[PDB]
Amino acid sequence: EIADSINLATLFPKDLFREKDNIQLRVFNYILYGNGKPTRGISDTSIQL
Amino acid sequence: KERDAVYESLTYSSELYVSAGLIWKTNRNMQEQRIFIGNIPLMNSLGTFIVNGIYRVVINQIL
Repeated sequence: EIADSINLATLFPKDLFREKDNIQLRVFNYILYGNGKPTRGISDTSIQL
Repeated sequence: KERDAVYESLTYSSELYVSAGLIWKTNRNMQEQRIFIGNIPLMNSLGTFIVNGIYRVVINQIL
């Protein structure tokens, strides 16, 4: 299960007030491999999924 | 040298090198090498080129 809660309070101090901004950050979840596609493991290297 | 390109009927030219990356998503390996695109003829200070030993000049066109 991919957590829809990625810990990024590590980014900003979460101010008491936040003004409306044209900019807006986004968290995008990314499944690195296609559906049914093989994930090949090279020796001594871990596979990120 | 320029006198060599004339004696041997060669072309006075320079080698264009670029780095190229080739990603194979089958193995996710990105391989980068210095690729040799080809030769670019060089111009002498007198504005002349040496192609196959022949002195050549590119004239100006008005359009």
